Amino acid sequence: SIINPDWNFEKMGIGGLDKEFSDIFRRAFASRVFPPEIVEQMGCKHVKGILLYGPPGCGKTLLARQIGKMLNAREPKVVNGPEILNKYVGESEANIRKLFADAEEEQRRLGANSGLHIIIFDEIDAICKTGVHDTVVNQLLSKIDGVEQLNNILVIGMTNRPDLIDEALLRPGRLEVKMEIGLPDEKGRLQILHIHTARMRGHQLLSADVDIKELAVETKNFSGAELEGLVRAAQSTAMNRHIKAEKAESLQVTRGDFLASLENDIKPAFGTNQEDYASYIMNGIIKWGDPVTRVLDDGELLVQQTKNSDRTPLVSVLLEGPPHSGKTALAAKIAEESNFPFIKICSPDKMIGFSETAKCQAMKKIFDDAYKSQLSCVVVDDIERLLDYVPIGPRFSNLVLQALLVLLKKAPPQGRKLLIIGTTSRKDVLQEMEMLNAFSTTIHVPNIATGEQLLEALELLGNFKDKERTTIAQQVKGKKVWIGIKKLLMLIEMSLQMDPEYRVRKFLALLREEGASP
Amino acid sequence: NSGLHIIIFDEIDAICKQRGSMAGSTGVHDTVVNQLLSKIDGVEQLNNILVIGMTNRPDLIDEALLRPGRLEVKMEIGLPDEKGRLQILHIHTARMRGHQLLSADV
Ligand SMILES: Nc1ncnc2c1ncn2[C@@H]1O[C@H](COP(=O)(O)OP(=O)(O)OP(=O)(O)O)[C@@H](O)[C@H]1O
Ligand SMILES: Nc1ncnc2c1ncn2[C@@H]1O[C@H](COP(=O)(O)OP(=O)(O)O)[C@@H](O)[C@H]1O
Ligand SMILES: [Mg+2]
Repeated sequence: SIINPDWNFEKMGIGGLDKEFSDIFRRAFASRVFPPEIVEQMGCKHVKGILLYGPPGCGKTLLARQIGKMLNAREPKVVNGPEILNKYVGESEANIRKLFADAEEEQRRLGANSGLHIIIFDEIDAICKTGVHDTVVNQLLSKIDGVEQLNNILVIGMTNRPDLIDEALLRPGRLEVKMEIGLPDEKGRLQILHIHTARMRGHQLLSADVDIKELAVETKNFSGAELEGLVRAAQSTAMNRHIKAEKAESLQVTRGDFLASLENDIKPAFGTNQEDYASYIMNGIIKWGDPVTRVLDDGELLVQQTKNSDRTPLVSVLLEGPPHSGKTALAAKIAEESNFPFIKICSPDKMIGFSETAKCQAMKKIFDDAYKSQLSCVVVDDIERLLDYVPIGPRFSNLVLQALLVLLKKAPPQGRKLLIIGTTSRKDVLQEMEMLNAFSTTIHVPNIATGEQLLEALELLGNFKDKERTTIAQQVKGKKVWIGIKKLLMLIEMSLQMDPEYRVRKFLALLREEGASP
Repeated sequence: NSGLHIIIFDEIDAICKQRGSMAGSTGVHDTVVNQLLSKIDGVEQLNNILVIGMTNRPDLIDEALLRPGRLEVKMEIGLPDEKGRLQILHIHTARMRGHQLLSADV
């Protein structure tokens, strides 16, 4: 044969990715497809060196098996790694020599024309770094260097620490090409769950009520091992329920078992989606007047502008208003309204006790991650706390300000897009630090400033009504009211705590005392 | 077929330490952990053995064993809250009341 461009691998039983194939197989075909003698005449070197790196559990071993099988090579030999490297040097000499001799004997016997041997290694980072490390690394390098001239060497290795491996191992002609395996993928997670549940359905024991789509949606960042453990826990809890009970003939696994196993037994690795919106928007968005609609309209218009256009891939916004006016929730709602693939919120609640350098690193990491997807939206709230500000002196951090000022006007890689939303409550400070000159536009969030709006909001929230509402309206009308939305909830809660008949008095007294003048 | 054999490794943190450096000549500590890891899980498959490892501080435990496939379902045993406390005090006082050695005042 001259070509094997068959790509049933994704549907063969392993998801993986559908991009590596092109590079891997184009290089393999270039190396080996052509007749050997012309290659000898041209004096080109066959590719020998592969390193699949990343966090464990992503399914690297299966990829290494598939590439070995699909490639027309001999059966694979593999070692955990430190095993070969015994404490005593000299073991790392005979032991290393025998592995290479295993293929040398066949290569000599069969001459130049011979098959490819695929030797798999794991945890190379452990050995690469007390004088045993250098000698072991040199002994390994000796064969691939060219002194031993082995032309049949497929060395697919694995590791988790790219910074604790000699770069000489990747010097041209040593490892050359590299790749890493990422998250289990939402659609890939769906596919793996489908494969496992199809193996289950092979006997139709699984109940029809169970669905794959919703389950895959719920579970976030569960490596294949984690999903298999979840399946095992589900089966175990179903068995427990059965034993605590003809029932055997009626054994069926229900969704509730899956939910209980997910909640109790299996610990996630990365799951956050159902925390952000639940926490930051805790009481929902309640319309109180006309000003609430303008902000949302402008947000949607800006989202549309950033979605489809060129010559302006980067757009920035700034929400400003008096304190206790509910700026974080509205920005979160604007972020949720669109359906961008990537959405993240950077707030100071998670960086207590940090120094400025750590905050810079965290912001940089979030932005770097946000640069990858096709288009994304980011939110920064309490800009005046990120750069800790004290009206005495005044004092603040220069490094964070410089990093933010640079990041706000740095275009993403070619062809991508990005949206940034920021929130603050002190515009004059930013105006003085020449930071308001970077944001493209601004949006003003006002407070309640009329008795009619106060009555409407109170009625929509409920609680006070009938004669209480009539008295409140009579008292408030013909006056000036200036109160933030977030303060109204606290005041109403406080006033509701008194005796049933002595409630309106406390609320009116509190409202009159506070609110001051605008 | 057959039954199961249960091996209880008390003070398991003594022999299974981190295989990082150990800064010591000879690799007895590393060799022991590697041999046990190979035996528990390896090319051959054993399905009639269960190991219960009890430790006082999980921090000083090698990473490999806690990984899935070697040792799973890890539990924590905390302090009794209110009812276990009464049960304990009854268990440890049953004898004296059996022989009438506790005054009615208590
Ligand atoms: N229409 C609304 N707009 C804003 N917030 C609302 C609205 N309706 C209800 N809320 C509630 O108001 C609270 C808004 O809190 P938020 O953190 O946004 O306040 P803030 O004044 O921006 O805060 P801070 O001054 O601490 O930066 C949330 O409980 C949200 O549920
Ligand atoms: N893409 C995938 N498709 C199906 N199963 C997978 C996939 N990725 C991981 N798994 C499951 O997760 C486990 C991966 O273990 P393995 O890759 O050997 O460990 P490591 O990733 O540390 O080398 C396997 O048991 C496999 O069933
Ligand atoms: Mg806020």
